Order: sequence, then structure tokens, then C-alpha cells
Amino acid sequence: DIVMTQSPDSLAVSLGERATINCKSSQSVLYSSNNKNYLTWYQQKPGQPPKLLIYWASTRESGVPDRFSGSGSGTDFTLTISSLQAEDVAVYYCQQYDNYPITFGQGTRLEIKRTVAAPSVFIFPPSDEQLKSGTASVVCLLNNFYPREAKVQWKVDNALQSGNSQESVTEQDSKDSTYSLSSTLTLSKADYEKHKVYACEVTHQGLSSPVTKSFNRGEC
Amino acid sequence: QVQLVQSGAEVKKPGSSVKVSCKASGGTFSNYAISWVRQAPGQGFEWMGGIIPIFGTANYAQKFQGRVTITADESTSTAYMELSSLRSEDTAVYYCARGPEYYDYVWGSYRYNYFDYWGQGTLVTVSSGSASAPTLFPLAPSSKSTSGGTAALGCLVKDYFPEPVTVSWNSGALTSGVHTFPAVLQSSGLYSLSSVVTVPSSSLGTQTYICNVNHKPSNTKVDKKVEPKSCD
Repeated sequence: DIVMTQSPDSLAVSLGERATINCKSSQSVLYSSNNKNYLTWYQQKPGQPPKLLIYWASTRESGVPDRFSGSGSGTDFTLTISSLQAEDVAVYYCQQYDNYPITFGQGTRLEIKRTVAAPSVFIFPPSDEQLKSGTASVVCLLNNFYPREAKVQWKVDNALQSGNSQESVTEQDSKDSTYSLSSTLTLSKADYEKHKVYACEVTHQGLSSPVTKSFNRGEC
Repeated sequence: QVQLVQSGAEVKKPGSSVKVSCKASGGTFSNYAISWVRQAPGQGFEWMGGIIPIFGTANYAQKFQGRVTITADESTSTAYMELSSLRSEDTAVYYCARGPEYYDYVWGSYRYNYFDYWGQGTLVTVSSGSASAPTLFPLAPSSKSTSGGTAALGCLVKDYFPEPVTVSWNSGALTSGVHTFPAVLQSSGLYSLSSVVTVPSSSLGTQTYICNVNHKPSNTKVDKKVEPKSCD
């Protein structure tokens, strides 16, 4: 099979600037019969199927914006995205069709750069319904922040928690270039009921000092 | 405006088979080619094979030849991919994709090239574990989930298997401000995720908020009404 290697594997670019994504084939994908490179680029936005951008290395698909252009020949190809827009956050893939079977690059993830945005921080006690079952899930939400690096620590009766929380982060939102994050602390009912103060402490570049959200078990 | 609509998510035992459908709506296959492309976790997309419906001619990648059958019914503009002898490693999102063909005069044949329309994908999970439905818990809005005129609320979608779930709010009437987090796999072997939404805090007194979760692999749908906390 032909191997398609993209470079870089990810990048972060400012809005209105140029993004460059390379794709190398392990052997030529130039088809002699019409002297086209049989090379295509796809965009896969968060939550969506791939979309065709370019084929024959340099021909835009009807309706694809002007700012997408493809260049290269033989084994070395580039997708250039000029005047980057927020809606361009996606994973970009190249694919060859000169040689059976069709094969794809591994993708390049494009993030958009932006000014710092502090998270809004919210906390949710476990439902009584859940407790009755033997587990307590406590959820701390960091909404709409940037950059993606943050510190999120659970304290139970002022004791830093380790090994019992799980974090999940959304893909970057095109509408505002932010991320959100859920941190779920999981305790047994018995452990939950042995303690009273539950606190989520967040450190982030947008905050001048850490933000704590907390509640006292059993108190409204 | 052409659209490819695939069948729903599937959970299958090793050794079994799966058949995934792909229907062209507001459309017809015409003289296009329909391919099947998958993407397994940690792996790149893989072209499995395709068919040109007008000719009835299917081709497959060597890796799957002998275990995959691609067919197309022009009467219904529906294509199918049947993959047999399933293995763990077949766990993947399977896409149908339409595209044109070019004619190769040197080998005297139409050839698949690129894919201009992709279906929404079908997650097929190959596991010896059984499907199990999520349990929905409220992420109830309170003084600890408000800021100025905004309140956050949500649903904890707990302990289901395999992926995926679809989460909507108020039957799809509420989409603004929703974040549905990626699922995390728990040490129990079951998945969990939360879905949250921000809304005007003034609406907590008057507007109903229901999260709707569909979990096709266990043939379950659950709706949970999320109410504000009170000192009662």
C-alpha cells in the first residue's frame, strides 16, 4: 500500500493567519494519463463526517471557500488555509487514489488561537437518587475557557483527592474558540456521607487567583 | 441536495456478522460509486471496498477480501456492507461515501477516486460484553451553578455500554449553550458522560428542562426532567 504521512500532527494558528499542512506519499501519486496528482484533502469538523475540500491536489470542490488551496506534486503536497476563520477548526486528512487500495494520512488537528478566557466554574452535588444506589458522583464544570490547560482539584473536607476523579474535555468550539471541561469525583455512598465540605478548585491563566466552588453536604 | 443516511449503532459478538445500510435520500446512486471507509480507535481511516451500482461491480481491499460483501439495490438507492467473522479490532465507525469515478484507459476500467458525500457513520462495537442502558441523574441547577443571569444545569448519563448515546434537550428545541462531553470508560467497563447547558437563570422558575438520551445498542431511550434545587 502507499503510505500517506502528514506533518505536523497538530498545530495552533491565529485567526486571519495562514495554516500550512503537509502530506507526503511513500511513492508518487501522479497519474500519467492526465498528469494529475491523485490526491485529495478532507476536513472533519467536530461532531461531523468528513467533507471534501480539494481533489487532483489543487482543484477546490464546488463551493469550498477561496481561502483553501492545495499545491504540490508527485510525493509532496500541501493544504494551505489562508485568512483562517473560526469555523476552520477541524482535523484535516489527505488521501491518495493513484494506487489500489485507496489510503489516507493520519490527520492533522488544527486548533485556533485566541486571547485568554477564564472558565466559569459550577458545581453539582450528587443526586439523592444516585446515593441511594451506593455511589456519589460530584461534578465540577469549567465552561468556555482558553487555553485548554487548567488545574482542577477536588477537596473533600479540605483533603486533596487523587485517583478518584475523571476529566473530560470538549473539542474546541468554533463559536468562541473555547473548551469546556467536566471533572467527576466518584465516591462510595459511605465515604460521601463521612464528609461534609466538597470543593472544586480551579487554576487557569485567565484567573488572577484560583476559584473555589464548594458546598456543604445536606445544607441548601 | 444529496444525503446518505446509515443504519444505527450496533454491538456484536466476536465471530458474528454485521450489515450496515446506507440509503441515498432526495437522491439516487446514478452512475456514482459507493465506498465503505472505517475508522477504528487509534488507527487511520481505512478504505474497505466499494461498488459501482449501475454495473453491479464491487472491489475490496486485500485485508478484508473474503469477509466483506458490498451490495447495492438501485430500486431502493440503498447500499450495504456486510462484515463477517467479526474481531475486536473491527470496532470502528463505518462510513459510506459516494464519489465519482475516472476511467483508466490503460487497464480498461472505472476506478474509485475520492468521496464527495459521506454518510453520518455507524459505530459498530465488537465485544463479548452485553449492551446496557444508561441511568440518568440530574445535574440540578442551584446557587452553586449560577453566575449573574446565567444558570448551568445538566444530566449525568451513567453506566452504559457500548457507545454511543445521543443526548438532546427538550426534544431538540434547546441547542444553544449545550456541551455534551466525551464519554469516559469506567473501571467497571461501562461508559459515563455528562451533558450540560447554560440558560437564563430567570427561566428556572418557568421553563421545563428535559434531557433525552437515546442508546440504540440497548434499545433504550430515557428522558429526565431536571428541576432546581430547593431548601425543601
